[PDB]
Amino acid sequence: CGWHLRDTTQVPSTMKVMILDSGDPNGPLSRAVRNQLRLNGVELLDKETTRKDVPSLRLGKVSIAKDTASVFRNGQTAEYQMIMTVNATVLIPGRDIYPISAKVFRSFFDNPQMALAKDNEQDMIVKEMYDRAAEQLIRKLPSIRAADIRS
Amino acid sequence: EIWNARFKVGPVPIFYSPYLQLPVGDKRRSGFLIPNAKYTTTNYFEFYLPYYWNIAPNMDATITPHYMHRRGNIMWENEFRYLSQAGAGLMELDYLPSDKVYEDEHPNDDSSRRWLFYWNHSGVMDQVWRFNVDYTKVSDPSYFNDFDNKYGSSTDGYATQKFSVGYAVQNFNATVSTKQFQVFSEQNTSSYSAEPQLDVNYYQNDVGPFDTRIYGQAVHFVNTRDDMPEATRVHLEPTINLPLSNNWGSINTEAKFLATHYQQTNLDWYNSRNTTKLDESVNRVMPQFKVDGKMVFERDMEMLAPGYTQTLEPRAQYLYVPYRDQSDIYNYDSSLLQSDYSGLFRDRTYGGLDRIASANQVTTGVTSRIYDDAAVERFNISVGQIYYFTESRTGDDNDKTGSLVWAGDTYWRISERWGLRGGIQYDTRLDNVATSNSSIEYRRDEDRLVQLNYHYASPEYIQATLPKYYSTAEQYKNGISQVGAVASRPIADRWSIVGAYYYDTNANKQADSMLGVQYSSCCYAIRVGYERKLNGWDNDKQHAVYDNAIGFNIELRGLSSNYGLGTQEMLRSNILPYQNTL
Amino acid sequence: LRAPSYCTSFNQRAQSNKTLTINTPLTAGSQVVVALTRPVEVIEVFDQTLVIPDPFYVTSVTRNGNSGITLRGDDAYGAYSGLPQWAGVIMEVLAKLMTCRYAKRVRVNGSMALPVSGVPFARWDDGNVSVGFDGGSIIVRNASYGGIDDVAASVDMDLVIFNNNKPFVYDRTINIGTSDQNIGNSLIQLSYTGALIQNNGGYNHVRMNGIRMAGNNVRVAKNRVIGNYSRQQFQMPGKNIAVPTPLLVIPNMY
Repeated sequence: CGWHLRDTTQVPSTMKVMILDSGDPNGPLSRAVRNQLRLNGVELLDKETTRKDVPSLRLGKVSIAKDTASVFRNGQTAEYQMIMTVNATVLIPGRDIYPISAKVFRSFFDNPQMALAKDNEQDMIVKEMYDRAAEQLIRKLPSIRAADIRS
Repeated sequence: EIWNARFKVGPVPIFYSPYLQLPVGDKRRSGFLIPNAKYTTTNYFEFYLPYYWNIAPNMDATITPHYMHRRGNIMWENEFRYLSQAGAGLMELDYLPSDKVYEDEHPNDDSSRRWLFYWNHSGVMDQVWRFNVDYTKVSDPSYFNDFDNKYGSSTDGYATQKFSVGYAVQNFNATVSTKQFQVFSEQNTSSYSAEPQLDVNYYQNDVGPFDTRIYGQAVHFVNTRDDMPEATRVHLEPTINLPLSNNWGSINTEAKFLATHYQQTNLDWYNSRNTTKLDESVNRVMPQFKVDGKMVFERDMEMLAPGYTQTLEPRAQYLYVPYRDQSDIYNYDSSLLQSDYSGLFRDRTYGGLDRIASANQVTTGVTSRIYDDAAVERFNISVGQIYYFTESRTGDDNDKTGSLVWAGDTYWRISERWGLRGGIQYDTRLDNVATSNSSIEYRRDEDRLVQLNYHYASPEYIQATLPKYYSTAEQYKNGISQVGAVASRPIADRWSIVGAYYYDTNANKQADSMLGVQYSSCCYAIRVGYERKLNGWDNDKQHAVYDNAIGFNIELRGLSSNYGLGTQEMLRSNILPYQNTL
Repeated sequence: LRAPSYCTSFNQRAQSNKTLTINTPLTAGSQVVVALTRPVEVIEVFDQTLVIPDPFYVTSVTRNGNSGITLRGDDAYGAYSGLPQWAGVIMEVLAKLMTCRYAKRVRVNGSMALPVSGVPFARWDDGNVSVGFDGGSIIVRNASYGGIDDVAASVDMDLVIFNNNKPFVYDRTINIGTSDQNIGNSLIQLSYTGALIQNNGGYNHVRMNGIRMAGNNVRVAKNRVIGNYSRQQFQMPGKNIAVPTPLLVIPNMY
């Protein structure tokens, strides 16, 4: 029983204040990342701010893939497998960039529904997928701080 | 028992997006492109003769006379891409002057013209306003089934015409849109459309210690049939939360109010044939209280590999929603949501606004992770459950208290090439596993990979979630129990062999089988494929029907690009495409 | 040769789930004969925002005993519930009697309304058409056309209609099916004989079933189209149903 409360912080003190930059600042992934960073105490900054001494989180391309995972006894699709990948780069001022990525998996049955109901279900699934991708992206920040020290 | 063949020869298919991306090196200058060809055991010989026209730096067009032997005519595919001050869009118009198969298959129709018009648009005026158009129209209800149109969107078999205008800033969003269907007299499918729909969002945080978010929506539902009900729904949803965080833990308390107003008409055919009458005016008002908490512990794992750190992350959540009868509100857009471990903490049971189930429950979960000396996560396992203090009743619906469902997850990153994944949904009050899936994969590069699969779904779960006629049909009721295996290997330096085999252990019959070989050169590529798969039922002796397909493909590349050996393109050719999983 | 006496005729929805009860006085020691004219009814059931067609057909006819009869039915998939509409005529083998109030050779062109209300009997010879009876009209379709269109056809038939001139006399009953059954020089009762759901043209094609008489052999053939539902929304297992209820056969003495 060597357990103890987490002494180290989630977002390293070098990244307590940082700039969030993306191709669509009003998009869903950007909103999810902004929400996740706020709950961790990170104070967001404007892209064109006057401070050239803070790390920059640059969100990249997002890919979503949906494919059949299993079939019924007549070959009809039973379940779908949904994978979203998110790429990002963290630019530490003075040092080199550090690429990170997130991959999210989601499996569900193909429930026959009306078009509106199916659209709402898919939208909810994709929104939760973005939330989990942002959560994954946040957890890679401590690995970047460790790699920066090695340099 | 049924065999098919395919023979395709043509240039490597390159795509250039539906929206023009400014004149780049005069695009490619006017002129013919490399024609394609195709022969099939069903549709016989087909020929394409594309022609590219460079009308202007911002406007180009493509004319592709497609000759189909079975229909005995040429269908002209015209494509238009433009870029004006408003924005960029695409126009497509396919036209078959006369169809020979259509005359025999559909004697009632007087003319056999087949055409399809598709218009797309997009434009960001200034830097906030956004306009979108998605227009589709077809001549006959059987156009989408007959032809594999390159462009065109069909929803429930209907061609949809959708327009939308949106305004978006950092905190305020506003969007108004309308969608319509092209309904023919030979189609009886029921579908609802929003004509129009308005969405408004507003986020304002740092209001003292709280955060604030407003959401509203007004929508009008119209069905494709004259006997289904119509309604006008107005929704408002103010939210306010108090997020508190620490170095080791965090707790978030949120209060939300839901207010919805309905105005239902055309309530005669439904009311006559049903015991529960739909009310003309319905007002639904419910508050919502949610408390979420999380803590994190950590430990220096020294008895195992040194320098590693193990964490423990308990999580609990309490949700409360009052019960209000919703039997007088027809279900326009609301379906039950399937859940996984991450879905145990969701605060919604149905996807939509028509049905909002009550909730008096507490969710609990534990997640443990292992980090190496580089603070890179390698392993994580999660377990969770939901405890119901009171049955979740949605007014109508169809023991329901206590720990009913459990969920799990696992992801082990053994090495840079090995990976292992899991997942389970154990259901109490039956003492059986509802769903489960696992996978282990080794992958050196894009051409060397081996994978194993397993997917399970109990009959009880299928009966509980899927429609009612699923539990009685012999092709649905038995559930899912399937084992798969995917392999690939690049023999020599110009060859590539892939294969896949999927087996259904419940019926002791295979479900899919694939074998492909491709020989890649610096000027051309030849690919041969084979696949045996389930392709329907029999309804006489109640056995499945298999299909065998052989594919021969020749590609003319002639561009000295990267031009990989062919793997990752053949692997995604069967009815169960490969996914990375690593 | 039996000469049943007319008792009552009914056309109404079932009171309970797949259960219709008709109450009329009956005499002990009498063979009750039920001539169903509308034994099938396709009902659109609702399943979590899904309008699904479902044929409801009569399965058994039970005599309550000197008080009436009850008809019990079932649906194609046996998973849904509803109240179907069934019609027919109740007759007893032991005072008013049915008589031949129409007898002519006509040419039905796709659909013909009944000249006089009653129970129709007919015989024809075309082997490419199927004849049904929705309740008020005779429906003739092309049974050799395998498509999603409502293709009509024409046939020449000897139509006899009974209601309440010679008395209605019947000799034998037949259970129609997928195999040919000879009936000789006799007329057969007209009605739908089931329903059909099949995968046709990317649609859940739903059709009614009629009667195909070629030479002197009768069996089940497809009939008028009920509707087409896209498989892009939901896919239904194929069903081909022939009702187990018998069809009256009368001699060609009219």
